[PDB]
Amino acid sequence: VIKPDMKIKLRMEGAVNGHPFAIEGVGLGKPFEGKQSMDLKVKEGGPLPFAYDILTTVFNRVFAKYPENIVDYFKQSFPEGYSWERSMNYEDGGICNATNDITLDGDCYIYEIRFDGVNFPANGPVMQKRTVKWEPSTEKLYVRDGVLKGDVNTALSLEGGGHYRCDFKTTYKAKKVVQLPDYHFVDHHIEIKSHDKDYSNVNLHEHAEAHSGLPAMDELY
Amino acid sequence: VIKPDMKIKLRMEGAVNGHPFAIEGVGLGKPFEGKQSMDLKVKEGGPLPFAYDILTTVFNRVFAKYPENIVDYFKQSFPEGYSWERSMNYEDGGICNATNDITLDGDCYIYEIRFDGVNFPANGPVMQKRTVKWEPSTEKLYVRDGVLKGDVNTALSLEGGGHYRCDFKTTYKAKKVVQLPDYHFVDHHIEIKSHDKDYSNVNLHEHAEAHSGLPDELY
Amino acid sequence: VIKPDMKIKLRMEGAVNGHPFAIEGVGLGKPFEGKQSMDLKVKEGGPLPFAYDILTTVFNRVFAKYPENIVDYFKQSFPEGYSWERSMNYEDGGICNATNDITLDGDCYIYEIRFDGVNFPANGPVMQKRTVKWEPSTEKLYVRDGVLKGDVNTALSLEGGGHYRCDFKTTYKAKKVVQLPDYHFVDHHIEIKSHDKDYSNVNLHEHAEAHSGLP
Amino acid sequence: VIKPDMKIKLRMEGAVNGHPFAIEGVGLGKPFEGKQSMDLKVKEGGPLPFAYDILTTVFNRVFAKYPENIVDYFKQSFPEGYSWERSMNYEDGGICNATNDITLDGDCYIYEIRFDGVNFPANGPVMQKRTVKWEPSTEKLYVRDGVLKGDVNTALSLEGGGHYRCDFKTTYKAKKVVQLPDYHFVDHHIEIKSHDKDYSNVNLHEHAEAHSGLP
Repeated sequence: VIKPDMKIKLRMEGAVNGHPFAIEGVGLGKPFEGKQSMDLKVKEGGPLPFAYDILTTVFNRVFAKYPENIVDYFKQSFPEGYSWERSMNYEDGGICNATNDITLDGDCYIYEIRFDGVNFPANGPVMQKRTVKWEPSTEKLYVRDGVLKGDVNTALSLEGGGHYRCDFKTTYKAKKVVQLPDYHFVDHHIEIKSHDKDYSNVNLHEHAEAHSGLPAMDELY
Repeated sequence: VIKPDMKIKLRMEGAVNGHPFAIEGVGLGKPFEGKQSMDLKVKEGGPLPFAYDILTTVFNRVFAKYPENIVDYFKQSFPEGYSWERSMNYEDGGICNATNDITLDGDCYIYEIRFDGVNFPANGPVMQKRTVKWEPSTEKLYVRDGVLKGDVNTALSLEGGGHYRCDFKTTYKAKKVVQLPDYHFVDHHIEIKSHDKDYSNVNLHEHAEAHSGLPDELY
Repeated sequence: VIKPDMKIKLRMEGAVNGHPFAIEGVGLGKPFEGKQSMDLKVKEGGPLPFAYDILTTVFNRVFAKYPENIVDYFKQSFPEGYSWERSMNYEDGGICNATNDITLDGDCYIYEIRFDGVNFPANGPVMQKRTVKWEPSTEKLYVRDGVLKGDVNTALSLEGGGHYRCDFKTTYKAKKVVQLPDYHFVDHHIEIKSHDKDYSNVNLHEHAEAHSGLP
Repeated sequence: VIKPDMKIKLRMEGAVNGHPFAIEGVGLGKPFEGKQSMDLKVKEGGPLPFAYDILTTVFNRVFAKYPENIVDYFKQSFPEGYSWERSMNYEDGGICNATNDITLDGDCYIYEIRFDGVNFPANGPVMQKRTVKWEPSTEKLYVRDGVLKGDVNTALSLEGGGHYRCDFKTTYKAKKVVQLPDYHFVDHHIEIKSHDKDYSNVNLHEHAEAHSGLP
């Protein structure tokens, strides 16, 4: 169903602490290698008054390299696709709720995304854009009530040292009856390679791999 | 600026588990008695596939009886108004973020409300309409970083008995420099007096009073 | 069962951020007025290098004024008694777990308390003793899993102004089966009325009345 | 001058939901391979009425293979040692507070451990011991105000399928000023390899290596 090279087109509508914005984007990736890149740009609400890193992870776990021994919940959902919902709980009390509907049209994944962040205080690193980058992460994926769940705790590196902690709790809902996997991990590394002054344009890359944890195939042969 | 009798008008757009809906409403209340009434009507996404009670609390702190000794942050905020944000943390992980921008036009308040709930599981009492009502609450209101915040932990009663807990953390942002108050409380009681089968029409009542905690002079 | 005037005797053992201490205390109160006072003294590990207010709340719903319309779970559990467990999660990451075993010996309540706090940062207001007092609170009490639970989220006022909030999760387990109440609330006001510089002696008061909220 | 093979001696005192217990243990491991095993016997409060898996993780991140590019905080803290504090919050409300004071005596690590768990409900999988094993994990270690921190959120596989989640919040405090490392991870795998009916005897294994995540 899925070629080695596919395209991405998306649109995100949302608000942060009550001020609306919208962002559209187009990009490419390869699902069997867990790598993807995209070009995003603010089309409403610009220039955005919050740190851009708050959106990076909301911008499709199909771009995760899955080994044969682990069941792929994502590539198994197509051509029908899947949707996901997520609430990102920040350390300072800022909460971001997100939704993404993923569909397939030939070689392009289409995302309908909604984003709502609240209770970010004026002095925090989000309202004042003091974030640098998300550090690499490790997601825990488990089955609960027939649905695939994703748990991550991670942080954002700040200018001048330190980390800003966030708790991810994702629910993955495939649109068709699919084979569920066992408890496993997905490692993540998200990166904005290039952007402009006000982040009206962003170059975003993400590499992701799935694994079982501490077990290797390295038998020197 | 504020009559003892005022009117309410508002429209809410939002989504629950990714399924959009919209609701508009109009009503009246008494700001100095902490009581208000509303009639709410669904306009999109109906019939709603989730328990209605999660929107009741999103549907104004000006309807709170404030004693002279406690500074009222809300009535001070008018005629220019205030906005507020809130996260509602449900005990099983469903989280609802809500937004409300308030203005006043003559004698009526207009609310621009946004509501977004996620990670509500299929088997829970929100997706399966297993809630009965909100219990009365007591909100803790405090100042942090120049704005008034409101914290309340409360619960929802279920059919077969029991309670479903939710944590509210509200940020009130007044648009006009205002006098901040001391640590205080607001007692709450929300009720839906009448609704229809699919909850496509709802009558909502709320009574609220402010106090300073444990303090009759027969005179 | 409970006379209008009784006294309290207690001992608390515990540690905060890994450093042990012990405290005993004696005091009295009136259960039908929800008021009680006690005199506590540090007996081990003193002087305590953490804010004293984090232990205050841990040293007995028996001192709560209950109206006829609300079931009193505590005075009804006596003379057999009850135990309780609680976790206190502070906004900055410090967690305090405590237990209190309540017994009655004639006219006195005897407390066997355990208290354990961890993950308090050096610069926070507990390690730098930056608390003034607990603000008055309102506890929400409900039955869950056949047992009565009490939830409170309150805060501690700080010196330079501001509040440090805490999440309370209490479990009340009567030692003998007692008739359960419905959802209701209890308002609390606790205060250290007199103490010495190192808090080796503390006079602590608590006033409490029970209600069913706004009609 | 700390060898590839070391010995472990350990004692734990604590309580769960108010009922006291004690456990002693002896074991061995290789800190440069991230492998260790130990034998643990109950000494007080036995037979334990709660799931044993909640204590396994309290039973020393010196047993982690650290690559050269990552700073070892733990092997640098010896021979003076270090201490750690931790909270463990389970999704159903049971919370466990623990402390470990680590010591070195020749070639043996000595643990002084305190453990306190509260609010574990009767029907939950801990009081009815329906836990099977901890799933493998990955801990996030970062510095926050001059101290090394460890964050890991996991679950416990339940018997009959499903997972019971826990959030770990550890504070690592070396008793000697040491070089702090940058953001990095430690992968874990713990197994109760042998045990008794009521768990009066347990042989416990842990494998651990540190890494910097995906490139």
